[PDB]
Amino acid sequence: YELTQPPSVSVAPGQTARITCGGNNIGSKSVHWYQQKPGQAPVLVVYDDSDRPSGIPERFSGSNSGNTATLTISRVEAGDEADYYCQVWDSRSDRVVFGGGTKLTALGQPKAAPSVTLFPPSSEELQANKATLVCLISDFYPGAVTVAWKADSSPVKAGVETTTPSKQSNNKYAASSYLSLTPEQWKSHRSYSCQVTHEGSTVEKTVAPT
Amino acid sequence: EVQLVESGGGLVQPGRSLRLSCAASGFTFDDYAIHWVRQAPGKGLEWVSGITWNSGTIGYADSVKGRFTISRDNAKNSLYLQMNSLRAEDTALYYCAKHHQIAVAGDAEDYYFDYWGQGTLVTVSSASTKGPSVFPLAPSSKSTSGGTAALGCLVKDYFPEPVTVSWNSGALTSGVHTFPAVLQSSGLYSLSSVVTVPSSSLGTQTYICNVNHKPSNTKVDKKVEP
Repeated sequence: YELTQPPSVSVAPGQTARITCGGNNIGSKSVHWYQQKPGQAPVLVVYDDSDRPSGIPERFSGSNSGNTATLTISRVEAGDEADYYCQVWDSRSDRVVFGGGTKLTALGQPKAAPSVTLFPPSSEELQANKATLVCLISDFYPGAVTVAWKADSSPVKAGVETTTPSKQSNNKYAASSYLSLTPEQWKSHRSYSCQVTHEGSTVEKTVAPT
Repeated sequence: EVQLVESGGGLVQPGRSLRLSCAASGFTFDDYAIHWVRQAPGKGLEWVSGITWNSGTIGYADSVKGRFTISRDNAKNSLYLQMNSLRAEDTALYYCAKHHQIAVAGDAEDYYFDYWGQGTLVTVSSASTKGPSVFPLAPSSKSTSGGTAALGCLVKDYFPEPVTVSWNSGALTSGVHTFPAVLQSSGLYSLSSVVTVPSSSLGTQTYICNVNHKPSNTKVDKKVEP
């Protein structure tokens, strides 16, 4: 079988959403649903459109009508942003056909100012050549942030960088930055520091010039 | 209650074989079905196989037939999965899910998951395992607020990511920001964490960052000092 699911459905936390899973002739076979949080383990929600597991509130519900199974979530909040999957049996092929889940994101949440963190190189590594300087950023809601490096009080981006995307952590986005293209003599001069340019205001943090 | 301990997983060369195990704890291993279902990183899930309450195979997918073999053990209460001829498209988190219904004799074929596990990262590539490098990040004396100071670890140079960190014995579940890894254009990854780290007055933690790595088993017990 083959299920068709929306790529991404966003809705403000004032009304309900519409997560639909449809097929070709799926009108009588059972349809189950699962909710997997990013990073945690999946959990069971209202399945078979006629009953709910123990612990799931009345906010979740399911409805099948002909060829479309809709998962209605009532009073969506910030803590409900997860990946919703719909499962069917399809006894014709003796398989378990899954599909691309929908990333429900509650649009219209307050902003969060990220905090920059600088960790200088350790003490028991100067005898070797590691060059693993790291600049961290705290949690923030508005993702797609570009971390600009200020190496030796000058923009240096030709070195090997990471540029990790914003991941998920308790309904927050976070990342890091690694750029230590120096010859391992990072304590040269002019206060090697770190910057972060977010949408709007930017943050900076310097260390001891030694 | 339900403790589905999953074991088996690491870095193997393309074309080899391995054995994953899922042990149950909490319920009776004679009246519940258990399935193995992988999950690609950020690319949905994919059901692999499953076995009913008794010793019975339910089927496979359209791309795993002939290569995988699932088996059940009611004497040891464990579901095993032997994988042979692994390729590059077999890198996913294999989850061991249970079943809700008791699977009575006369019913309809309808199996759905009720409990989930943690999964084991089973990567298949030509790279080799690298040893981690823990570093005692210096807790600098920048003191403005109460808990502005923070220290962490600098684990790096490791291809597989079985990231499991512990401070003293597997406790202190307070606010800790474990940053995810990132491939630095060389296959390796980097791990970092941030703790509260209050004012050091001989009343704080032992400053120990133990990281467990199965393909690179090495007990690192290096302390952290200012």
